[PDB]
Amino acid sequence: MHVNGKVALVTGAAQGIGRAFAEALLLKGAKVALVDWNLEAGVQCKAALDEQFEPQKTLFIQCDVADQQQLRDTFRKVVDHFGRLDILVNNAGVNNEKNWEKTLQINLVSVISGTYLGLDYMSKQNGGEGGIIINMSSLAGLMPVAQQPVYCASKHGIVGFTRSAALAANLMNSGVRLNAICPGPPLIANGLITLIEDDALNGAIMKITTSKGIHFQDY
Amino acid sequence: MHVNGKVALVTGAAQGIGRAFAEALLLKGAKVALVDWNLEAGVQCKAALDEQFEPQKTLFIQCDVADQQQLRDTFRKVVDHFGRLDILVNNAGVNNEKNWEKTLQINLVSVISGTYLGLDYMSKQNGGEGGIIINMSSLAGLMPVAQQPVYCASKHGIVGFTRSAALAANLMNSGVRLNAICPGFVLDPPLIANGLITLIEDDALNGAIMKITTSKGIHFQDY
Ligand SMILES: NC(=O)C1=CN([C@@H]2O[C@H](COP(=O)(O)OP(=O)(O)OC[C@H]3O[C@@H](n4cnc5c(N)ncnc54)[C@H](O)[C@@H]3O)[C@@H](O)[C@H]2O)C=CC1
Ligand SMILES: NC(=O)C1=CN([C@@H]2O[C@H](COP(=O)(O)OP(=O)(O)OC[C@H]3O[C@@H](n4cnc5c(N)ncnc54)[C@H](O)[C@@H]3O)[C@@H](O)[C@H]2O)C=CC1
Repeated sequence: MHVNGKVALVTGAAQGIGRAFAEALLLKGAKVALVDWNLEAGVQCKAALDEQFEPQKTLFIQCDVADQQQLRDTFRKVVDHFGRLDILVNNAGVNNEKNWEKTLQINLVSVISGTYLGLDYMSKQNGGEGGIIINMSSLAGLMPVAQQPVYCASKHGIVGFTRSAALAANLMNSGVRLNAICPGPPLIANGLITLIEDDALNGAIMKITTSKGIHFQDY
Repeated sequence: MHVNGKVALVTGAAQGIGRAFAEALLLKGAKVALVDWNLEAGVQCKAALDEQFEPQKTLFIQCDVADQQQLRDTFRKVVDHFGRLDILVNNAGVNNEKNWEKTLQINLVSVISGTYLGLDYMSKQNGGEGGIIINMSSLAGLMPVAQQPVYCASKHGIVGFTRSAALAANLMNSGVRLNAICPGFVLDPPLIANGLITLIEDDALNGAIMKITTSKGIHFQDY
């Protein structure tokens, strides 16, 4: 299908794979409100994105994805300034073992908050029409990385919550879709297009690796 | 190796599976510092416990596993009383989806904090002697529960952190072992305390996930 017209919210996209994601969506005809607190990097990201895209299809917001109030405000501003929402990308994350409290409050808590907000603003039952919510993870959620325990715990929690809430939505008949991405950056953003362009792929985990390009792991 | 004369600390033993754990230890002679938050369910457990075992082999300290200032003081007083520490058991848990913050703060954060405190108090690198640390998870950490996503998050996080910290301490040459056990839907509650002892028995196992199912009995996760 054509992703044109749709509205998307990608979290933490001022630099890196996050930013990459936006490009694809912007080049696919959608309109993206990048969300990240890296204002110095986010403004430059929007500037770079503009040169090949009309400036009304790129917005930016500043909110660290750790507080429910700020995340809710960001979602409200997205759906207001654009009128709706169809695509959610929860990818903001930090790699750190020392202050593992933050490592666990960022990767796992904020993904759940974002998915609940996406269900709220997209669940057929309570308005809207649905769409898709994708959470970004890594092999640490599927492999034990002895080097970084808390990282492995966060990724495992994400890859559990994704399936749980996908089953919940599928039982509630709410339109919202949930999927999880666990790769080994343009090839990474080539996964959003692969997943979003098929409504028969919900509540699953996909892997991007050098062995098989893009594929899906079967439980 | 030997279980007699050791010292163990099980969190949340005022009732249920927790209690089973404690009792089994006193069958094998290990001295135990019970910990839980429901003091009402704890004092009765203590009274029923010292009946079959000498008064001086057990103690109880009431605290929540999520308050760091309390989980440090519990370990400190336990070491002060028994003079050592060898076995740690993180069993505190709750099912709740309304205040979904607390499910994670309890099932996941408290386990990690207790494990780190135990490693500090047991690792050969800092004047300890060694022992074992054990964490309680469930099949929720290995299969999706429809209505309880935060519970799955906590269980999965515990599985990962155990399997990682075990190897982290193993390669450092610390001596301590870390493992996590998962029971079935409770299945005789004794069957879980019949498992805890097993972990303290064997010494060639580190970071093993034990699963209980009523079709084959007891097995371990495959990776
Ligand atoms: N580490 C890796 O190599 C892999 C990572 N991923 C996913 O990609 C994410 C990052 O990938 P990278 O390309 O390495 O980018 P990165 O981690 O270097 O980029 C982080 C960007 O997001 C922002 N950010 C991070 N956490 C945030 C938070 N809690 N609140 C607000 N802004 C936040 C940072 O300011 C920065 O703008 C990881 O979190 C994970 O989701 C996926 C597979 C492998
Ligand atoms: N609930 C069940 O029947 C089953 C439990 N499990 C696993 O076994 C663990 C123990 O469950 P049960 O013994 O059946 O529970 P229970 O319903 O018999 O009692 C819960 C125990 O946890 C303690 N506890 C709860 N939150 C605590 C906290 N924040 N700090 C300290 N202690 C706390 C309570 O004091 C009580 O001792 C569960 O956490 C779960 O990991 C798995 C399968 C079935």
